[PDB]
Order: sequence, then C-alpha cells, then structure tokens
Amino acid sequence: SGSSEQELAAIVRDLGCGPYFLGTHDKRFPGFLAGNKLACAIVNTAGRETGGVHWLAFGWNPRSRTCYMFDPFGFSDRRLKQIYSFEYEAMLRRSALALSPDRCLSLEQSTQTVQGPDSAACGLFCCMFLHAFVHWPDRPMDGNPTMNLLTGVPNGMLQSPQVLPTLRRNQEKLYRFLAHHSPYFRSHRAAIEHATAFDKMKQL
Amino acid sequence: GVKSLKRRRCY
Ligand SMILES: *C(=N)c1nccc(CNC(=O)[C@@H](NC(=O)[C@@H](c2cc(Cl)cc(Cl)c2)N(C)C)[C@@H](C)CC)n1
Repeated sequence: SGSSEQELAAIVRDLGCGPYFLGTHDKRFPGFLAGNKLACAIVNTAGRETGGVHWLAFGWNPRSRTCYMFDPFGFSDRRLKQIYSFEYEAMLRRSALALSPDRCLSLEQSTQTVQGPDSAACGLFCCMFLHAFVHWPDRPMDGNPTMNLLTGVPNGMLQSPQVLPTLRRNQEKLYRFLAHHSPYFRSHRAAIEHATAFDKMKQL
Repeated sequence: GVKSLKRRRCY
C-alpha cells in the first residue's frame, strides 16, 4: 500500500532533485537546519515504527524564506493533526531559528486535493511537486509546467462525486509525467501503478 | 495546479 522510501528516493533523483534533496523521513524530520540553500524532503505523517501512513513534501526556498508544505490532499494543519496525528510546528521553529536572521518564515501550503480519497499515489504526487519545486522554487504550487499538468480541487470537496473524474485524470497524468522523466518508474511501472492505485484503499 | 495559503510564522 503506497510507495516505499527507496521507490521515492529513486524517483526524486530521476526528477533532478538529488542535489537539493535531504532524503525521505518519518514525522521526526528535524527541518532545514544545515545551510540556507534550496532544499527539499519527503516526510511521512507517522513514525517509522508504525510502518508509515501518508506522504508529505517539504521544500525550502532561501530567497523568500519560504517553507512549502505539500499534502496531495491539501488538508489544513488542523486536519493533518486530527486525521494523521501529525504536527510540524517544532520543525518550522527549528528551521526559522537555524536559517532566518529575523527568526521568521513564510509557510505556504495547498488548500486543494490533487488526489482521489481512495488513492495510494501520495508519495508519487509528492515526487511531482518536488520536481516543480526544484525547477520553480518561487512558485511551485501552480503556474509552472509541472503543476499546470494537474487540476487542484477544493479540499472540502474530497469525498464528492463531481470531482472523481478530475482526481482520476490527475492520477493518470501523474503516471504519464513520471514515465516520461523517471527510468526507475518505467522499470517498476506495473508494481508502482498497482500498489498506488486510484482505488487501492478500497482494494485492501 | 493547486491554490495555496501563505502564513508568516515568527519564533
Ligand atoms: C498515500 N496516499 C499513501 N497510501 C498508503 C500508504 C502510504 C504511506 N506508505 C508508507 O509509509 C510506506 N512505508 C515505508 O516506506 C517505510 C517507512 C519509511 C520512512 Cl522513511 C518513514 C515511515 Cl513512517 C515509513 N516503512 C516500511 C517502515 C509503505 C511501503 C508501507 C505502508 N501513503
């Protein structure tokens, strides 16, 4: 169910993220502490011991002092804390203290889902976002060749019928994008598309 | 793409 950390590490590398990528972690990701460089990561909502639950993408732009948090589902921090028991306040504090002279940062996050409610492609959408983030770090969420390929829908509409055709088309365009840019995705395509299926949570 | 919300956080 979903993408493994090796799967994501290989795809992220294939996407041209490697030099700016800090790895794949669990909820205990410390933050952007090393230096004031373009940096990103893939962080799980849960601790490694639980086995993993959901994937999130975190980016740092030093020329705007912005931390981008990408939840493919566009849940608010309040909803992330409720649904997934995930909080990243300490992460934001450690980061702004380590990299911001004024001790302030801008937290930019999605309010729209790109993912169907039963889909297990969260890790893969995180890869796509990090591709958009490393190529357009000043505006990674939308208005760039990579995120222009997807159609975000208000998060509040996640469980509604009118949006499944859009959320499925997103998932098909996700695969097509990854097959175009990642040899690792191409090689493991059948196992990746099946384990991250649009309907995977119903097919447990 | 997705619509976003930008918030300033100071520590
Ligand atoms: C996306 N919608 C979605 N759907 C179902 C499951 C998941 C999350 N998948 C995982 O977390 C994987 N787990 C691991 O890769 C690994 C792990 C690694 C790291 Cl760096 C952190 C954590 Cl918390 C977990 N496990 C094996 C320890 C799946 C392959 C297993 C559920 N996302």
